[PDB]
Amino acid sequence: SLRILKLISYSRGIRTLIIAVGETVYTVASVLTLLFLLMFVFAILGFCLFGVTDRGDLENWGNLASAFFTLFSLATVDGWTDLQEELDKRKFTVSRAFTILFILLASFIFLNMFVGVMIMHTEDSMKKFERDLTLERNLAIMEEKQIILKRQQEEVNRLMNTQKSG
Amino acid sequence: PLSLWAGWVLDSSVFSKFIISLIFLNTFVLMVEIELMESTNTALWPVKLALEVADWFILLSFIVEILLMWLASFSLFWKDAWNVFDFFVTLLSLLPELVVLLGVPAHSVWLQLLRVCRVLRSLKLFARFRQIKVILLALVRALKSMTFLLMLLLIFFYIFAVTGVYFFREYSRSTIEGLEYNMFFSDLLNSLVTVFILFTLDHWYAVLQDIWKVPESSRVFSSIYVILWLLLGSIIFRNIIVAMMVTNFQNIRSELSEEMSHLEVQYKADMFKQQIIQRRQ
Amino acid sequence: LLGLQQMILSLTQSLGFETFIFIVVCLNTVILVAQTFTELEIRGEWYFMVLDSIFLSIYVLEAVLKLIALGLEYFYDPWNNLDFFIMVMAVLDFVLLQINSLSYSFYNHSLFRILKVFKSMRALRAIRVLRRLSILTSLHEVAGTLSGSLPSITAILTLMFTCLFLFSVVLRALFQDSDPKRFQNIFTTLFTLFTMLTLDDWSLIYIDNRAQGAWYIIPILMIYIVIQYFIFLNLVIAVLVDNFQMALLKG
Amino acid sequence: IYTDFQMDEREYAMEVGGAIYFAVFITLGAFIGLNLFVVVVTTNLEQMMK
Repeated sequence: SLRILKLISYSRGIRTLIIAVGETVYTVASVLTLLFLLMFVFAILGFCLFGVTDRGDLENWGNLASAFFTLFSLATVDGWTDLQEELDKRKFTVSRAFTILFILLASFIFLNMFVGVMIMHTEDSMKKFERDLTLERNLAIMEEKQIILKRQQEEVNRLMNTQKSG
Repeated sequence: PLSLWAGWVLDSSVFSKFIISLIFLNTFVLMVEIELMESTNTALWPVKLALEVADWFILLSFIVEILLMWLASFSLFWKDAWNVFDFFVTLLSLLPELVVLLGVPAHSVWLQLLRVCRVLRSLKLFARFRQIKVILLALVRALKSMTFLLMLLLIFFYIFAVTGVYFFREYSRSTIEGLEYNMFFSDLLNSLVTVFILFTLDHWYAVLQDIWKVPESSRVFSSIYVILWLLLGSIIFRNIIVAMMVTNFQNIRSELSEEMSHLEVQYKADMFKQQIIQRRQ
Repeated sequence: LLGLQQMILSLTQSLGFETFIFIVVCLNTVILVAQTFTELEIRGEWYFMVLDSIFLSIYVLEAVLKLIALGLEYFYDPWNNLDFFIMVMAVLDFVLLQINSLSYSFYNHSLFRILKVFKSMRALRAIRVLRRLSILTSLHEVAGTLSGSLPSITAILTLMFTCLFLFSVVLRALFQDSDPKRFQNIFTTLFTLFTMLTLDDWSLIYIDNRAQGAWYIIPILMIYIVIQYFIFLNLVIAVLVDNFQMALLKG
Repeated sequence: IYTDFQMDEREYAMEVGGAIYFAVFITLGAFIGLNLFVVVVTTNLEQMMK
């Protein structure tokens, strides 16, 4: 697959797309760091809420890797129904409120913020490129017009010189 | 006659009303007949047969429609715009009559594909509104702008799928009796299907828990690989496609605004030259 | 009692509609949100429907006043047309309960639930007529800018209806004698298509269709899913983003 | 939930009516909410670029 990636390393058109989308690396890294911080905050919160009491709910808010994976699933839409049915039997009524608050924070913030950020970044990156292309076409048009005007002036001067000398 | 008759029957509003009435009657009748073909109502059995034969009569109306089409430019119409696709669909809708007259359809009839083809042709030739055609023009120019993004999407799908074929190999190729997602990661086509499922992101939690039945080798490479693939691919591709879509809308509206601005400038110049002419007189 | 009655009705309608209607509708929605409330109905269930019938009588008095009022100008208002429909169904169910006897099924039937949802949309009307004051300008502007682009969203939802009907037709056609117990009729077929559009256990459908003998139906279903899902979300997201974006560009 | 309220009468009952009611309500509310969320986000990001 790395060899196939070296194959697709060609196609200067794809290269231009890569250049046009390459200025958002810092932005997506910043959003990824924010999302990682949110995972860390709710990871320690879910551990302190369900795994320290050690009365069940193991490998969902217990061990660190399984807890992180369950938090990622809860930040997405998948698995939330079965996770809720698993957690509501652990004698924790406010766990449902905490989980729906976590959903309405994490899922909405991550998805909508990412789509908005990328939408503005690509719109403003395409806008300047299209403006520059139209500007270069404009300079080409004015250069052609100036060349035509110079040729017409030279022809008029040559005609006047021939009329004067004849 | 011929082309003049075709122009007259296209211009007449009674013929257009009749053909659109027959079209939506046929679409409404079509899915009724598949509901019941038994002796639940012996009184409505002959009239249901008569309704199916009325559908055959709509097919005959399609043959006289292609006769009116022969009254047009004839050989020039064999290579044209979407009208030739409509002609091909009407031919494919005439085909089931032949394959039930001589084909003995106790086999793979494929009558349903031709039926849905004529249904979509009827649903498209329904005198589509202005508010349909403007967004359809936007969609087709959007798919014209879909030049390199789609090959980027399919090639990233290709590389990630062929990478993930031999990563959870010990999932399907294990001797665990109790498992139900083993079919997902077995074949290359199965790998394509399951990474497409991961791309749509449905029950990724349940998929991960079902792959967790593999002996956990400290999750150092495989689980992080599939999680990063699903997250990055889904968010990046959905995001770049929506960003290009809003960019298409932006440049469509920019072109419309600059056309209106040029029209207003031309109107200002026209009124200024009208004042110039009035003073010159 | 002609035009003189009409203008007297206009002035006294302004006065008594500001005074009487507000307080009685406030009491109506108070008793109705106490009525729904599926814990306190057993702490009651006898002081509830008597007040419900009393306030339905108040609402039919509102209907009688609106009928004796100016008329056609009232009928021009879609909300008042909804009021007329409300009161038609209210007098219908009231006389149906009043006549008693009858010959059909009762004791919390489907007709009773129809009357219950009629009471619910009556409660919705009470809520919508209490908000004559202080609807708040921020969400007023938000709702106006949201409702500005109505043709575009109607076009896109019409395209969904056409595409979903086509996909349901072709799936029902290809699914004959193919354990169709989940989609044996029109409603179940369209509901399975709705789940297909809303990403609910389509992986489960793939894995329990692999247990069947048909395999080529899975790529077709997959490609239909992805094209309809991509195309619709992208169309609506862009349409509403620009719909608020010219409002952003303005003041 | 669909299987939970399934088999009211096995043919139509309320299983058609209430289901299509809350299904169209769900799809309209979900689309409107997601659209409004991304609209507010892109609005405040346009404010940021301004």
